This record gives sequence, C-alpha cells and structure tokens, in this order.
Amino acid sequence: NSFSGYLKLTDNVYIKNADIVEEAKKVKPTVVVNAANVYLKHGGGVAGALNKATNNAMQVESDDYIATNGPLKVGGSCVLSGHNLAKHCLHVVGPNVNKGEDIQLLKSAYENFNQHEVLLAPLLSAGIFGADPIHSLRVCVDTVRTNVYLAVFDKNLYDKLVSSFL
Ligand SMILES: O=S1(=O)CCC[C@@](O)(CNc2ncnc3[nH]ccc23)C1
Ligand SMILES: [Cl-]
Repeated sequence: NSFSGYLKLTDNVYIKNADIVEEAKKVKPTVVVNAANVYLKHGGGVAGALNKATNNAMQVESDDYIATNGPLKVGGSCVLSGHNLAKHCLHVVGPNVNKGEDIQLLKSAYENFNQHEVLLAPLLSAGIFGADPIHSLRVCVDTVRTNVYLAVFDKNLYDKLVSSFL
C-alpha cells in the first residue's frame, strides 16, 4: 500500500511520527479513525483537525447523525464519510480520563478496529483525552488484529513509544 515510513511493531501494527490529517490527505486510505467524543463535537485534537480539513463537512454530517441516532457510547463507534480525506471515517470514542471515564473501555474502543481490514488511526484516549500513550499503544497491540497504521503527532513521544516497546 501507499503507507510510507512506518516502523513495524508487530505482525499487524505499524507506527510513524506524523499528522494524521497529512497522512490521510496523501494516502487517501479506505478508513481513517477519528478520536471522537460521544456527541461527535469535533473541536480539537484529531477530531478538530480532521474536521477542519473537511471544511466543516464532517461536523455537518455528524450533527445529522446525532440528531437521528443520539450520542455514541464510550467505547463505541460509527462509520461515516471520509469526505476528502478517506473513503470512510470510523469515529471511535475512547474513554476520557479527565472526565473519570473507565480506562478499561479503551479495549472496547480498539475492538471497533477489528471490523476493518486496514486503518489509519491515532492512539485512542491519548492526547487531550488524558490517558497514557504508552498504555494506549499496548492496548492497541493486544486488541487490534487487523492492520493498523498509527500516526503519532509528537516526535518526542513517538521516540519514547518506540524505545520502550519490546
Ligand atoms: O500529543 S500526541 O502526539 C499524543 C498521542 C495522541 C495524539 O497523536 C493525538 N492527536 C493527533 N494525532 C495525530 N495527528 C494529529 N493531527 C492533529 C491532532 C493529531 C497527540
Ligand atoms: Cl490530541
């Protein structure tokens, strides 16, 4: 495939220091994962950045989804359009530790990835969602069985994740 410069961690997990928006724009993958919240309010982090790159079309689509279906569950997901970034966007809600949500729900969140053969994704629950990215990577490796290409925004963190992996 067109994913370039990823370090192989396991049979099915690959990692790169990259902005997921730029990776999506260049590769145009079948599935890009959004680090969503239950309301699909794409304000910041991965979600705000993906939505900005769609010129707010992701938010417009998401507001119609919520008006029809109500909020997602923490640990849940929905498939919506990938707009100009991907064929599909898989919106996945990891627990927000800053809100006291159960970190055990991170495994449930990653299980959604197993419904898709290949994904471009961030580390769920990390960044502004408050969880330890080292833990998020371990849960990913131990939960996802399909092929996942992880884009880590921060270089300092990327290097720490690689160095501490084996
Ligand atoms: O500070 S972090 O590296 C800690 C680990 C999770 C993060 O990677 C999640 N946020 C992003 N990841 C990838 N591309 C992105 N574009 C815009 C935001 C963004 C941020
Ligand atoms: Cl973030």
